[PDB]
Amino acid sequence: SSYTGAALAPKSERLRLAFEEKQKDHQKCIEEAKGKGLKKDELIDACAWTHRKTILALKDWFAYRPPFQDRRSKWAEYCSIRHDSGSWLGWSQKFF
Amino acid sequence: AIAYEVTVNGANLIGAGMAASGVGVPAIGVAMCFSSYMLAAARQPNMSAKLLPYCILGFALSEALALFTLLIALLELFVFS
Amino acid sequence: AIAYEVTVNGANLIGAGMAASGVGVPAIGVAMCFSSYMLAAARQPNMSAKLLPYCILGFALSEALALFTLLIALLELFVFS
Amino acid sequence: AIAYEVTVNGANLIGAGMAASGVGVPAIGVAMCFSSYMLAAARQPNMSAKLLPYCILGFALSEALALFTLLIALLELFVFS
Amino acid sequence: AIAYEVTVNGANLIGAGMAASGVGVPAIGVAMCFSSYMLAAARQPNMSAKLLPYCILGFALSEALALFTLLIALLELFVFS
Amino acid sequence: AIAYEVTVNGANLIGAGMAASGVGVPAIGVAMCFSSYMLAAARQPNMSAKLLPYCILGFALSEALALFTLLIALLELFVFS
Amino acid sequence: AIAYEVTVNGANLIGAGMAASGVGVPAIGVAMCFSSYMLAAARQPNMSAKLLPYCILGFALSEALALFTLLIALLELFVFS
Amino acid sequence: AIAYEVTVNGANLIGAGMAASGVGVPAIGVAMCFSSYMLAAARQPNMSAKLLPYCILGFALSEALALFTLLIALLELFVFS
Amino acid sequence: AIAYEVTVNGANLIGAGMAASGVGVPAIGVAMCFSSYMLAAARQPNMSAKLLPYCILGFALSEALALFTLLIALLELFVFS
Amino acid sequence: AIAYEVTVNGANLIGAGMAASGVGVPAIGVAMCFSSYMLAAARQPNMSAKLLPYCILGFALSEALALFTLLIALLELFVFS
Amino acid sequence: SPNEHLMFFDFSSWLLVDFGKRWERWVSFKKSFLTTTRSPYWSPQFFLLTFFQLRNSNVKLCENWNWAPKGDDFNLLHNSAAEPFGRDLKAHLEREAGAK
Amino acid sequence: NLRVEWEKNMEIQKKLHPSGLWSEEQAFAAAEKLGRPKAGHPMRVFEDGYQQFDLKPKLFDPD
Amino acid sequence: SREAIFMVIEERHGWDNFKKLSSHQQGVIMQEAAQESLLARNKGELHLP
Amino acid sequence: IYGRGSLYGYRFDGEIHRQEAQNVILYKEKEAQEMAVVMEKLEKEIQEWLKTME
Ligand SMILES: CCCCCCCCCCCCO[C@@H]1O[C@H](CO)[C@@H](O[C@H]2O[C@H](CO)[C@@H](O)[C@H](O)[C@H]2O)[C@H](O)[C@H]1O
Ligand SMILES: COCCOCCOCCOc1ccc(C(C)(C)CC(C)(C)C)cc1
Repeated sequence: SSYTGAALAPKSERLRLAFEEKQKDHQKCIEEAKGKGLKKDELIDACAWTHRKTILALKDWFAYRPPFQDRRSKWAEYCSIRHDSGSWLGWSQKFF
Repeated sequence: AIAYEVTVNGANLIGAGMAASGVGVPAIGVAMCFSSYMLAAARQPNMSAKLLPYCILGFALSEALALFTLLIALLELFVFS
Repeated sequence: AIAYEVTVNGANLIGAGMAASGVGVPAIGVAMCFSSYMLAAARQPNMSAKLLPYCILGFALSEALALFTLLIALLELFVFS
Repeated sequence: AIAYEVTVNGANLIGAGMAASGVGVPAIGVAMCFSSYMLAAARQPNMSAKLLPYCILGFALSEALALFTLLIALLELFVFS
Repeated sequence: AIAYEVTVNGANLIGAGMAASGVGVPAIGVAMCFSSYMLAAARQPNMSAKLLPYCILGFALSEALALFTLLIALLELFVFS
Repeated sequence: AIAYEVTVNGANLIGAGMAASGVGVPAIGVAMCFSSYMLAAARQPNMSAKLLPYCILGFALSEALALFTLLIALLELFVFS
Repeated sequence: AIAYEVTVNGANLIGAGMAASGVGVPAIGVAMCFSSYMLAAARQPNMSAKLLPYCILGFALSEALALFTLLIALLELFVFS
Repeated sequence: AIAYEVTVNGANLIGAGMAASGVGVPAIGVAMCFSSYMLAAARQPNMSAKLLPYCILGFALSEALALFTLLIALLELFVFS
Repeated sequence: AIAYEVTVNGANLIGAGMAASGVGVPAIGVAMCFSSYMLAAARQPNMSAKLLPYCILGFALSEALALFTLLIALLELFVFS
Repeated sequence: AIAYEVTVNGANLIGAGMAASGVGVPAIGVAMCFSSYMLAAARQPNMSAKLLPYCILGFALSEALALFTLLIALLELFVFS
Repeated sequence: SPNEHLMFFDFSSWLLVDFGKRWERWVSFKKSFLTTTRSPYWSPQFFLLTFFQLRNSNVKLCENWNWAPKGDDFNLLHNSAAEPFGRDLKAHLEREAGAK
Repeated sequence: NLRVEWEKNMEIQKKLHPSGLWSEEQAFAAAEKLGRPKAGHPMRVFEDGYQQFDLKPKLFDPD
Repeated sequence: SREAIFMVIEERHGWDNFKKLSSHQQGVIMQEAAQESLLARNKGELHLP
Repeated sequence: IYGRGSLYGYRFDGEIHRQEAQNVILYKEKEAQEMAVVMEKLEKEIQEWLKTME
């Protein structure tokens, strides 16, 4: 069967595993270029795609900060609501 | 869970009957225009010339919907396996 | 996933009735055209000659959609396997 | 993919129900056609003689549509397996 | 492709209701004819005798299609296995 | 070919609803007959006594068709397995 | 419990006919507008200019729903696999 | 007893076709309203403006019901997985 | 006999297109009320004020059935799995 | 012969939509009563008081059948499994 | 073809824009303008050119969401897992037996 | 008539693919005959930004 | 021209295979053979012995 | 010439195209010969399963 529910792994672990997968997919391209006997410029033209994918995974990982623990976040956990414990105004803090 | 794709070839035709069944409903609207022109000229013969363009216009429009319905029935068969 | 192609031979014959159901709907429009022309003539006998052309026009042409509603059912059986 | 041909013998009969459902529709145009001749004769008895051909013409075509639908229903069973 | 003939005994009975739904469609044309005769009588009492032959006629032929539609569903059961 | 016979007991009760769908259509013919008798008597009360049999006639014939449809649905269950 | 996902590809082309049956049901209402415009001008030709907006206004709206009914059946095939 | 869950993905579309068949029935009520406005204006031109608010009110909350049906048919596909 | 329970999840949605098909058939009844109001005002202009109380009452309660017919289709989906 | 028992749970929610399709069919006959009341009041406003007892009676008891059709589909779900 | 008539293939090229580099050069141009003009903090120039950027950055660094957005961290479709009893465990043991 | 008869006879004896369908055995045999690469599945549904508007995406699973 | 055409055909393709092919491809190959003979690349483009 | 579409002669005619009818005849004979064996085998298997259980 199937179910609509929560994500299995945390965001940080998900991004970590994605970065590892792109590292593998880039290492394979690099090993293949080395087996073919390509130079630096040809290796660049070969594996620039996987390099950019790895860099984007790294950007996502660096961009995601795990949340800090405090009384407001714990109360939001108890209330089971998506809540930002860094805003005095909510949706208007985006414009204020 | 398990996943069974099924391709029912018989369904190439079951819809064609329904599409064919809906071609005859506009025919009443088709004849409703000529009937209207008939009764209109039967109440005012002199106006028969000025309402004939409306009569031809309405026949085509009512007929077109039946004709539009027909496209699905003919498109359902001669290309789909 | 798995793929089971099926050929439903019964659908060759099921659709025949499905199209056949729509063959009698145009009859109401067809008879309507005459039910108009009668009353129009009873309203004005002298104009009977000018409405007769537009009395057979819609007559046969509503039956034409009935014909294409019937031509599918006859094209459904004696050619398809 | 796998290929299962099936021949459903029960479907020899299902279409006959839908055809029989469509045999009764033209009865409306039948009654509308005799009714129009009735009312037109009540409004003008002297004209009743030359509206009779129009009445029988409309009824015969409408009945033919019913007959064709019924013919499909009866041909569907006594010859097909 | 593999060939599985199947005989569905349940379909012996389904079509009976489907034609049974078509047995009521002429019943409105029945009263359309009788109402036509009634209103033509109120239009002209003196013509009541001359339109009665088209009453019983205009019913029975419309009733005939209601019989055949009813005939099939009753023929559908006590002979078909 | 291989011969698989199936007996669907569920079809005992589906066709009863399929027939039950059509039981309400003759009620419109019933009310049409009575409406015609009412408007005709309001047009000419003297003719009321002459149209009373016709009214009783036009109901019963329409009603009979409904009864036949209803009978099938009740004959479908208490005798069949 | 057990879970069998099935992807019925025949419903891609069944619903096309099921929607196609309804594309003509607006047409009988479409022709009502032009019939009304005809008879209204037959009652008063001088008003035919002031009602003609309401005539065009009455067509494109009544025609629109037919088009919307036609959209789904064409949305059903040329995008879904 | 053993529990066999199934998820029929073809059922995402059958209802969409049925609702699509139902989107057209308000179209005759639109031209019914506008035909009423036409005949009322031809009967009495001076009342052309007082019934124009009702000419708009009759269309708005009539076409809306066509839209609720159409809203289901398009909501039936582009949100359900 | 062995008990094979099946839970068809596709069946959550097919009924929604049927209820949606029944959301349209009140619209003709809705527009009938305003059509009657229009022709009634064209029959008696100054009476238009004392009929409007008897015009909204037929509007809402005809609309009300559509809501309940529309209610099921929305209650069929957003709560059922 | 072998006895395979199946309990289709989705049919419990299919029949909800099936009965839902018939909840709006009365609505035309609900607003028809007030339509007739409007035309009769326009014919003779002094009679408007004598008719409204025979209006509400014909109104509610035309509405009542819709309730009997609606209750089924609502009793179909919150108790049945 | 009709779809070919309902198609627009009159494109010429793809304009590629590094919005990150463009944002960097915009900020550099703002800094260069403010340095060349030697404008104070109370200027409307300085306000318009600095305050909204600082406000949005401060908000995006102050944000401490207990949970990520809707379609990124939950409400996701997941296949049902194998149970430790009944048929799934039997299939698991049969797999272990066949493999070993 | 000649064209469709020949095409039908070849579709019957499986020397030619059926009308509108890509057949696997015939395509692989033709590739082996012409010495060309075999028809693979070059699409990438899990590529970044292909099924973002898809409410029912496809799940990655190492078979 | 027929003599040279069918000489070329029977040398390059064969008379049996040529008869087995279609009339269109037959005519095409005949035209190619006619061009080869009219050209006469081996005689220095000269129809002499 | 205009209807054929070719200026020299017809296409898909010749013994290479006519032989496909005989090839189809032989292929259908072989296919029916194998299908009868397979159907008899499956029918024997099913009659075994039924007469063992039912
Ligand atoms: C002629 C038609 C086109 C006219 C276009 C003119 C648009 C003018 C509006 C510019 C809007 C400024 O909006 C600003 O955009 C930048 C990126 O550009 C966003 O910036 C965001 O993305 C950039 C890179 O993509 C990151 O480096 C940055 O840290 C992040 O905040 C800002 O958060 C937003 O505030
Ligand atoms: C401004 O618009 C108002 C916002 O509308 C909110 C949407 O409606 C509330 C839906 O929220 C849910 C979701 C799921 C459920 C569950 C699954 C718990 C209900 C259930 C078990 C009956 C199916 C209940 C409520």
